[PDB]
Amino acid sequence: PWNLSNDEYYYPKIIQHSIPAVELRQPFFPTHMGPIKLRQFHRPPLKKYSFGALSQPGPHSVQPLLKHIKKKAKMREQERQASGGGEMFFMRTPQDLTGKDGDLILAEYSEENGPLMMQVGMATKIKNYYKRKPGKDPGAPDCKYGETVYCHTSPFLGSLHPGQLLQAFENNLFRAPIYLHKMPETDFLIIRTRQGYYIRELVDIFVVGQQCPLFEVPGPNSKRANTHIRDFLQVFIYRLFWKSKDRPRRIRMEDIKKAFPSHSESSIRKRLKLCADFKRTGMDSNWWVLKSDFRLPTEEEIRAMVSPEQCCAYYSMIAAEQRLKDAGDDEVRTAPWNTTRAFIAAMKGKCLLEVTGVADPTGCGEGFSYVKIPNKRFSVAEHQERYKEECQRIFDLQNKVLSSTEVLSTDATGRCLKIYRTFRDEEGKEYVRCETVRKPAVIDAYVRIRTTKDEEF
Amino acid sequence: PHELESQFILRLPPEYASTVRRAVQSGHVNLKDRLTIELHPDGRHGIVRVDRVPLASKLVDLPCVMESLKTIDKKTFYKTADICQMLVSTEKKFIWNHGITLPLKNVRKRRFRKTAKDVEKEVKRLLSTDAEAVSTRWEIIAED
Amino acid sequence: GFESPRPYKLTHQVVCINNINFQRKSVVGFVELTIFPTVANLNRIKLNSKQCRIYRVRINDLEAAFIYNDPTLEVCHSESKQRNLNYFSNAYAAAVSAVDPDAGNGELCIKVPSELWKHVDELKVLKIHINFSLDQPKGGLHFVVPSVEGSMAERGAHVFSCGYQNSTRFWFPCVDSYSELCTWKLEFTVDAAMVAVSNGDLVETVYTHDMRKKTFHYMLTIPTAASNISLAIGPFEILVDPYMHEVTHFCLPQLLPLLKHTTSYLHEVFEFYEEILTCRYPYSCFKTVFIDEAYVEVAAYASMSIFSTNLLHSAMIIDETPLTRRCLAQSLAQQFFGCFISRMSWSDEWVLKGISGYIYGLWMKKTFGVNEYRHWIKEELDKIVAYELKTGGVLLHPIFNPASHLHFSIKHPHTLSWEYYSMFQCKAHLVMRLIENRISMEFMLQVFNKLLSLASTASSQKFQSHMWSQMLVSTSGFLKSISNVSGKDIQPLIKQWVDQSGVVKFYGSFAFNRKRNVLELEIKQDYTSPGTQKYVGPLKVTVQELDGSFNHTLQIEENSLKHDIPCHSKSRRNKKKKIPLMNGEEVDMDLSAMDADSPLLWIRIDPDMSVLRKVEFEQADFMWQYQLRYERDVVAQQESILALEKFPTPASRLALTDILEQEQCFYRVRMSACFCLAKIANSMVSTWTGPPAMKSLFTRMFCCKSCPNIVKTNNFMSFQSYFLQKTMPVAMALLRDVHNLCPKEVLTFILDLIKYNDNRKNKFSDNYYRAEMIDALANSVTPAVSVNNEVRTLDNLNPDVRLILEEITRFLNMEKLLPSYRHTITVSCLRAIRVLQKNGHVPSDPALFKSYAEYGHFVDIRIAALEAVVDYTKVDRSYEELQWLLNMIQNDPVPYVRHKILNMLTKNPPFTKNMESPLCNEALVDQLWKLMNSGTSHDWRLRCGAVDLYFTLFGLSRPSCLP
Repeated sequence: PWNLSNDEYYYPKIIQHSIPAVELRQPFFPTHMGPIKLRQFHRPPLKKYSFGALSQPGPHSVQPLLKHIKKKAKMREQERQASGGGEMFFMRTPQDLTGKDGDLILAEYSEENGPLMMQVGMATKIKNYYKRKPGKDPGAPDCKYGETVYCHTSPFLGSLHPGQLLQAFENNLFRAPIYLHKMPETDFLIIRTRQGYYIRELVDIFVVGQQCPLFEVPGPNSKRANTHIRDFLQVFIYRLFWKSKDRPRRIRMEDIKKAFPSHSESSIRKRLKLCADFKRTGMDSNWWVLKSDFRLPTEEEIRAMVSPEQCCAYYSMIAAEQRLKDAGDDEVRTAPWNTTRAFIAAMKGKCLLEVTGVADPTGCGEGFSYVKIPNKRFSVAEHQERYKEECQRIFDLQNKVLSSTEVLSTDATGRCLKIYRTFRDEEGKEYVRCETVRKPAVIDAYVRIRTTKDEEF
Repeated sequence: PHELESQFILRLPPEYASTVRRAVQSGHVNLKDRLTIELHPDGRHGIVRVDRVPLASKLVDLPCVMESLKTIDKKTFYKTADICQMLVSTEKKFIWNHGITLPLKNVRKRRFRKTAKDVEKEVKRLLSTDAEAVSTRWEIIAED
Repeated sequence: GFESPRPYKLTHQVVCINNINFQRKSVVGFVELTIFPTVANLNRIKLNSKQCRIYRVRINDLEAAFIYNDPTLEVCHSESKQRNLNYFSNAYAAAVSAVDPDAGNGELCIKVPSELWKHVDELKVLKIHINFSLDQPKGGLHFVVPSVEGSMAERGAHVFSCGYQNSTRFWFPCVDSYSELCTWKLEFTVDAAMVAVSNGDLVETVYTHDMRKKTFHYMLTIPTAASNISLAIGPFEILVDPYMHEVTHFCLPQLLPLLKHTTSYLHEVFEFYEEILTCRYPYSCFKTVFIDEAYVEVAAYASMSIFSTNLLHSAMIIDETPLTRRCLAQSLAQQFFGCFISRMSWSDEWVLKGISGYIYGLWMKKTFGVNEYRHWIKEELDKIVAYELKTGGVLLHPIFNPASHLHFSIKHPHTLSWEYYSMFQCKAHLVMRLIENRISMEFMLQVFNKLLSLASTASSQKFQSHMWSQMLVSTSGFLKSISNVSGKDIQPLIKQWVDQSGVVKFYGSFAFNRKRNVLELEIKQDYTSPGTQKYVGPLKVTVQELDGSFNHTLQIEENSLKHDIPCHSKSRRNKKKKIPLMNGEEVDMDLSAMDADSPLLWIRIDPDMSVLRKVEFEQADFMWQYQLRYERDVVAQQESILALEKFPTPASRLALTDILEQEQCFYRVRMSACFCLAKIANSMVSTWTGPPAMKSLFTRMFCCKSCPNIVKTNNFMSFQSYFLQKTMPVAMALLRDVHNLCPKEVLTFILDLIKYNDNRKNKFSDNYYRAEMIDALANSVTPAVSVNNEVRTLDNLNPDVRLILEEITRFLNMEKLLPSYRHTITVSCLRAIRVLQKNGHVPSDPALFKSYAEYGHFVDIRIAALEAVVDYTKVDRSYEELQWLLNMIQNDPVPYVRHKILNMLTKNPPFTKNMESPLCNEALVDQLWKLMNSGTSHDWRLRCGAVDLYFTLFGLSRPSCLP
C-alpha cells in the first residue's frame, strides 16, 4: 500500500563545451596559479602589453565592429543552411570564443566568491521553469533567451508559485536563478586586444542568484584532489607527446617544469616513468622519448581522463585555500568543499541545512547557508516542515529583491607591536630605529613568522 | 599561442553616452576617429576623448564578477571573458562599491559577507629590514 | 498518411437506446450515421452488426434494402468431416476477414436506392437510419439481474457493455474499426431510479411525460472510434471526486464507503500522467464504473473505465491496495494512449500497447520505487522468455502468414489466443523500455508529447478527417517522430526486436588468467532452439573486483567466443580497506572465501536487461554468495538466490540467513530467500545441526521475548515484516525429514501460530495472513501410506492430518458465519482440501467442490472450486466431470467463469496428445469441434479458448483417436 522499496540503501542519491574547453587548452585552463593569481581568481586585472600597438603609449582609437558581427552571423547561417539546416556546433577553434561576434549577454553574480564558477570556453544553458496555474493557464510568459520547461517539482530549494516563470543557468557545475535586467544607458563594452580597442553595446544583463551546486568541490589533500592533480599532469604530458614532431615522440622535462612549477620533480618523473624513458647519450640526448611498446592514448581517451568541471572544482578549492590561508571555524564552514558536500547531501535527503547561519554569502537574511544539520516533542515532521518553509521564504525574498528595478539610494589583548632595529650607516655609525606597528593585521602576520622561525631552528 | 581577451566596461556621461551610442549603432568608421582612449602609466587614470572632447577617467574595480556569454542559437551560452573593471569617465578610490545592475547597489557594504582576522607586503618589507639589521628588540606593548 | 479501406467517410453517429427491459433482457433503439461517399457509384454500404435484429433501414428517409449474413456464426459446415485444427484456423481467419471493417467488408450490406445515385456520384451526404433491437443478447451488453424481488433498482440490476477490441458491433450497428473516427451523440432512456453512464459529457437529463423514465443525453465532440464507445446503466451510487471535479465514480448500491476509500488515490495518478507527458487529460470528464460479473478486471473506453467491484477494498485491507492502485493506473494509461491516440491498422498495435505499458511502468517506478520497478521488469522478462521458448514467439508488427509456427492467425485480434494477447502487451512494453535505453527517457517523453500534441490539434478541427487522422498513430509515423526529436533512428533495434520474433539465450563461463591479469569470458548462444534468435550487437558486462565495479562493452559477432577483458589490482586485500560498490558506497567484505589469485568478486552479464535474454552464467558459489550479500541491485540478488539452490553448502545457508535477518534489503528478496533456504535445508538433511530452518529466526523476529512459542499479537503496520511474517511459515512447511515427512516440530509451530493469533489490536485485517496459514498447513501434507488400496476412512487417518483437517474444518465453518474480505480463507481451505485429496487422505470426491462451483457463490470461490474439479478430472479420468465442465462452459451466466474454465482446462489438461486415455472418443472430438465451430460464436474469447483446448488435447493434425 506504500513504497516498500528500500531505495535509500540501494540507490543512495548534455552540455557541450567548446573544443578548447574539453581539450583543456592552457590559456583557458591554467596548469598553475600562484598566490597573486589566486587572489585575482576570476578578477583578471588589465595587463599592460610589452609589444603590440597598444604597448606604445598615447591615445588609441576604438573600432566599431557591426559589419564584423553581421558578416560572421551571415557566414554562420550559411554554414548551418549548407549542413542541412539543423542545429550545428560552431565553437571549434579558440578564435570562435571571441567577444567580437555573436549575441553577447552579461551575467553578474550576487555572491562575492561562489562555490563553483565556469572557466572561459565552457557552455551553459538557460532554462525557463514555469509552473502552470491551477487548472487553466494561458501558457509560459514567453522569454527572449533559453528554452521553457514546465516544473512540477521545483529544482531550487523553494517551490515556484502557480503561474511563476523563473529563468535559471543550468549546466553541470551548478544551477542558479537568473534575472534579466536592462543595461544602464551609459555603459558600453570595450574588448581590448594587443592590436586595438573594440566597442560593443550591451542590452541584456542577468543577475545570478545564489548557486545550487551540482558538483562537489574536493577538500584540500583529499583523495579526489590528489587524483585530479595526477590526472591533470598526465593529460598535459600526453598532449605534449602528441604535439611532438619527432618520429620517436620526445618531450623535454623543463617544459613540464614550466607548466607545473610547484610540483616536485619526483612526481613528474613518476608520471614519465611509465610511458617514457630518458636518453642521456647519443641521439635524443636529454629528451624523454616515448616507449615503443606504449600506445599513446587517442583524443577521446584523453578527454575521458579529465573533465573540465573537475578542473573548475579544483580551481575553486585552491582559490578558497588561498583566501582561508590569507585570513589566518566559521570561515572553514563557508569553504566550498563543506558547502558543496552539505548541499548535495541535502539534495539526496541525507541531512538538512540550517538556512540561516554563517555560510550565508550575503551576510544578511537574504540567501541560504549550506551547512549540514541533522534531520533530528516532534523530532520528524516538525523539523522537516520548518526547514521547508524557511527554504520557501528565503527563495521568495531573494527572487523579489534581485528582480527589483527600484532605484536604491547611495549610502583581544589590546596590544600594539614595537620593533627596535640596529644598523650600520656609511663610514662608521650605529643608529637604532624603534618602529611601532599599530595595525593588528600587520602584527598577526609579523609575529606568526617569528614564532615559526623560532621553531624552524 | 592564444591570449585571453580583456574586456572591461566603459561608463560615459549621459549626453556623451548618447552620442557614442548613436555612433556605435550607426556603424561607420567615423566613430573610430571620434572615440579614443588614452590610459596613463598610473594604470588607474585615463582620458576618454568623445568627438575630440577630453573626459577624465578612472579604472575602478567592480565588487561582483561579470562574465560575457556569447550565443548562436540563444539556448546555449559560451563564456567568453571575465569582467571586473570599469573605466568610469566624467587604492580605496579605485574600488567601486556598487554593482552595475539596479538591484546591486551598495553590494560591497550590505550584500557582501565580510570575514577578517598590502598588509602581507608591509610584513615582508619589515622582515627584509630585520634581515638587513644586526640586533632586533620586540615587545607586545600597552597604552603609550 | 492514412487512406481509408472504406469507400465512405463517417462524420457523426447518433445512438439512441429506448426500452431497456431488464425482465426480458431486451433493448430497442436506432442508429443514424452521417456518411460522405469518397468514391462515386458507392452503391452498397457495408456496416458491422452482430446479434441485433435489424427492423428497417432508411437512407435519406428513403426505404432501402439490406442483406445480413455472418460467416463467423458457424465457421465450417456441419457436414464436413474435417477434424484438424489448421483447417479451422484458416477458415476462422477467412471468416473474421470477411466481416473485417479494416478491409472494405462488413456483415450488414445496405443497398443505396436508385434515386440517390445522382446524390452519390457528386459526393454529397447520406444519412442512414437503422432501427434495431437486441432480443436477449448473448454478447456485448451483459444484463446482471439478481433474483431478489422489488423494483429493478431495489434489487441491484444493471447492464454494461462487455467485450475486447472491436466488440461494439455486438450491441449497435456501426463501423467497428479503430480507424473510423467520428463525433457522437448518445441518448439513453432509462428508469427514473437508474443512471446511464457513457462516453462524452452529459449535456442534459430530461424526464419523460409520465415522470417514470428519464433520457440521458451525452455528446462526444472529440472524434473517437465506434470501438471506444461504452455504456453502463444501473442504480449506481454517484460520488464526485473531492480533489478533481470532472471525475465522477459510480458504484453499486451499499458500496459507497469502499468506493470513497478505493478511488481516493486516482488524483495522484492523474497528476503523474499529466506531469510526465505535458498534455492535460484530453477528455472533458472521467467516469469510473464498478460493476458485477465483469468481463475483464479493467476495461478502458473513451472518457470512461469499467472496473469490477472486486477491486473495492476498505481502509483495513492490505495486500489489495497496490493491485487496485495499479489497475486504476493502467486504465488511465490506456485512456491516454489507447483511446485518444488510436491505431491505424491491426499492425501498429504494438506502439499503443507499448506506450501504455511503458508509462504505466514509469508510474510504478515513481509510486512504488525503483526496486519494485526492477522486480516487475524482471518478472515480465522471465514471463516472455518462458512463453517464447515454450511456443514459437510473439511477433510485434507483422506484415501481411508471417508467423506460421503457432496454431492461430495473427492477422486479427479476435483470432489470437488470450495468452498470446497477454504476452503481446508484455513484449510491447519491454521493447519500449529498450527504445528508451537506446534513446534517453526525456527524448522518449518528448516523442509521446509530440504524438499527443498532434492529436489534440487534430481533435478540435471540424473537417471530416482531413485532419482527424493525425489522431491515428502508425509504426512509420512513430519512428519518424523518434527520428525528428533525436536524430538517431532505431531501425536495427526495430528490425531485431520487433520484426523478428525471438529472444536470445546466453551461456557464459569465465576463466581468470593470473599471468596477464585478464578475465577471459566465454559467451555462447543457443540459436537453434525453436524460440531463439542470434544476437550480434554489443553487450554490457559488469565485473565487481576488489578495486570496485567496472562496466565493459563486448562485441558479440557470430564467430565470437572468447572475450578478454582487463582486470585491476588486488591491493584492497593487502590492506583492509572497504571495497567500493556499484553505487558510491563501500562496505566491509569477508574475503576469506575468495580465491587468493583472482581479484574479481562477481560478474554479471547484461545487468541492465538491455536485451530480451535468458542468461546462464557459471560463477563459483562464493561469487554467488557475495553477489547475494553486497550487491545494490535487486535483480542480481534474485538471480543469486535462484543460483544458490544448486550449491547447498553451509556458506550459502549463512548467506541466505543473513539476507533474511537484514532489514534494508528489499522485501521481495527476503521472501525468495525463505523458499531458497527451505530447498537448501531439504537437500542437506543428515548434515543440519540445530533446529529446523527459519524457526529460530521466526521466534527472534516475530514472537515474544519471554515466550518463544507464543507469537506476538498482530500489528501489521510495517508492511514489510507483515509480508515476511506471512510468507515464512509457508516456506517453513516445505521442510522434510530423512523419512520424507514434514517434521512435527514445524507442523506444531504452524498450529501454534494459528491458535495464538490475536488480531483485536491492529488497524488492518487478518484474512491474508490466516489464508497463508492455511496454505502453510497445506504445504506440510506428504502422501499417505495406503496399504492394499485401503479405503480412506475416518479411523485410518494420519494422526498429523487429523489436526490439519480439524483446523481447516474450523476455518471454513467460521468463514460461513464471519466471512473474510474476498473469501480468501474459503479459497485457501478449498485448495487445502484438494491438497489432502490429491494425497491419500480424504476420499477423492468432487461433490464439495461441485457445490462450491454453483452460480450464487463469489467468483473467487467459484474459480477455486472449478480448479479443484479440473484437477480431479485430470487425476481420476472422470468422464462425467469433464461433461459437467463442458456443459458449464456452454451455459454459465458469467462469461469470465467460462473463459476461466477453458483456461484451467488448457493449463491442466485431462489428457495430452501423447496420452492414451479412456476420454479420447470420437464423441469428445465431435463435442470440441462443435464447441469451436458453433456454441462459442458469441464471445471471441471462448472461441480462441476452445481452439487452445483443441490444440492442447488433439494437436495440429487430425485427431488420432478417430476412424
